[PDB]
Amino acid sequence: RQTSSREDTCYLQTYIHSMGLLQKLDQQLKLREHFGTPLRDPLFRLWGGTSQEWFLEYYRSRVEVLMDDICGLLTVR
Amino acid sequence: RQTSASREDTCYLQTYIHSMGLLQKLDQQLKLREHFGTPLRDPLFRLWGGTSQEWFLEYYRSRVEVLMDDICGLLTVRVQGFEPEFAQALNRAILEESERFVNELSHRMAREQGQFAEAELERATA
Amino acid sequence: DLQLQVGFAEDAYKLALAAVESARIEATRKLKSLVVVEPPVLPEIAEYP
Amino acid sequence: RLQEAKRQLIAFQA
Repeated sequence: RQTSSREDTCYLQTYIHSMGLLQKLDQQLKLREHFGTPLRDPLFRLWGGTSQEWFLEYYRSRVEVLMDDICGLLTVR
Repeated sequence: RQTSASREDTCYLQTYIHSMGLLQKLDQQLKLREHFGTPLRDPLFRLWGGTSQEWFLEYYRSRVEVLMDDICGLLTVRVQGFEPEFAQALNRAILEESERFVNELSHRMAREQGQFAEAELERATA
Repeated sequence: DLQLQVGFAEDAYKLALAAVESARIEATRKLKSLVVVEPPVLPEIAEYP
Repeated sequence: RLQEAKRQLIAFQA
């Protein structure tokens, strides 16, 4: 919202799934270390020493952004 | 309605009523779990003890129904319960919390403007 | 003529300082805010798989 | 510009 509409939501939707945000998120919370913790399952774990493109795809697979057209509301899961 | 076109806040309320943020306050204020676990006679429509928070949210969303009228722009809320007084109290609490949240949404945007104006006044005074 | 010229210079200077001050104060204000209808929740059980 | 105009005015005062 503007403090004194449908464009900023688009900017946010594009920005959340971007590499520029992902590098900040990794530098802040170390997503690479956390997403490689479960060694039991190989399908849904982030293997060590993977490509940055694969890391971005994994991050886009995890974080989910949904938008209610009628409402203009963005839900992040 | 705005105290001196308004679909945005009714949509905000439609999303807010079925949220865990409101449910936490409602359970802390009215003890929804204790009331909904009382009817031991039937197991199909009672809140079993020890259930997950997600199942509690699903049960609460099942009990409280929110309907929209776009052609007339009106939101109708039907709240279920096992006592009539409890249902009326839950509806009243829902309405009160909804109004408080609607006001707080604009107050949050106003507070940062107030802080910014205070900083500008301080530098001008200096 | 010189009085008019120095008056023009003073007017240009004051309008320029007003413009730079306005741009400076605009450049730091919190123009846009992100309102949160529902803040992030802390899950108790696992939704997946 | 203001500095130059003031310099001209103070030079032409005499």
